[PDB]
Amino acid sequence: KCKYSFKCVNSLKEDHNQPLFGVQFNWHSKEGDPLVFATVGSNRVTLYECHSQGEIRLLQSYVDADADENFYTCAWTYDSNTSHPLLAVAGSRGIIRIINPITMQCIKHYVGHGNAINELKFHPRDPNLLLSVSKDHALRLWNIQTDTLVAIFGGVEGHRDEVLSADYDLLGEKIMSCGMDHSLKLWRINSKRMMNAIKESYDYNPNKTNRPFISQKIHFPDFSTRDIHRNYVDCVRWLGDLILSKSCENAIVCWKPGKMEDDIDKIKPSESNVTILGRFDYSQCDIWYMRFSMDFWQKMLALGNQVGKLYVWDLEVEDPHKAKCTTLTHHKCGAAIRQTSFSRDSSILIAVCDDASIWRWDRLR
Ligand SMILES: COc1ccc(CCN2CCC(Nc3nc4ccccc4n3Cc3ccc(F)cc3)CC2)cc1
Repeated sequence: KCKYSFKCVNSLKEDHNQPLFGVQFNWHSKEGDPLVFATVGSNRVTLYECHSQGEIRLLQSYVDADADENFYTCAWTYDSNTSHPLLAVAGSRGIIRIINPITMQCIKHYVGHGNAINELKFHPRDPNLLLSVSKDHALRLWNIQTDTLVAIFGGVEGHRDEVLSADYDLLGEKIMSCGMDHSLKLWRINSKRMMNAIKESYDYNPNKTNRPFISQKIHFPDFSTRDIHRNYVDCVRWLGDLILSKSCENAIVCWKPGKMEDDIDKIKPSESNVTILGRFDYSQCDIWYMRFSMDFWQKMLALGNQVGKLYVWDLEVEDPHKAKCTTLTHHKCGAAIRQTSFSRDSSILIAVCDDASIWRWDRLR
């Protein structure tokens, strides 16, 4: 048996009855402050608090003025200067909105992607750098302090189809992206070119020059493979220097570029080998856009499937690809679980569903 046990303590359904596509705990809150997570779906962004006796306390909602916006994803950050939390959301309109979670009002917004945005990620060491991933086949790195587009990752050897997912490594030196073209691509952002681009993006003063700020066009990833999956890749995360990624073949694959002994930071762009370490098998999760998540210290891996089962794997264990997961089911939870989120201390796991239901699972302590 997996050593991580959870009990379902609460559930609720949102009034709009549309699929909830994203859920994110805020990992930037004080160990003293209450645990807060956001859900997104329809034209709605909703905040909830977790409290004693399994309560899920509704805090506040944001409804977009555009009735036909469809939010797919959200990401937390904080303002460098005020230390106050900020929430980025985006979806089918390709517009990035920054919401003030205290007032739940839109502060500013970025247009630019020519199509839907499927994922948002904030740099783990610079909270002002937001990465967006788009159906126009590109990734974009924004500086939301100076409202500038730093770089566009796409072109000659960028993705050939819609990009679905991306993730920064531990320190934010590199990005792995993936999408409908079956490929996984690595983009290093600690190169001198990207370092200078990031620095220039901070020095940009509009009321001090008339020349617009030109984004760096990054056309060549630092590594690319289509040898991991045989179909689209709808989720990728770094596991240390290893990569976890999934397609619609009912497995998360753990792999790394190069040969097994090869250091990630010496992989050249022309590297043709990958090493598959193993896979996490499951069933009934072969529909498009089902995301997996890990806890802060990457001791646990969670994936929901299309009939409401929630798998949790212990990542600390020997022979982890052959170990049985914990399967969490509730007889009232039958809809597809789109994304899950662990609280900062791994005490809570929240799942959100295609029928607008939210499920709260508490780790037995
Ligand atoms: C917020 O800051 C932090 C700081 C640290 C961390 C932990 C990173 N973690 C990353 C994974 C590490 N395992 C690990 N590397 C390996 C390298 C080669 C071969 C096997 C390896 N295996 C074992 C393994 C392989 C596959 C698998 F599916 C499970 C285990 C162990 C360390 C998280 C957040």
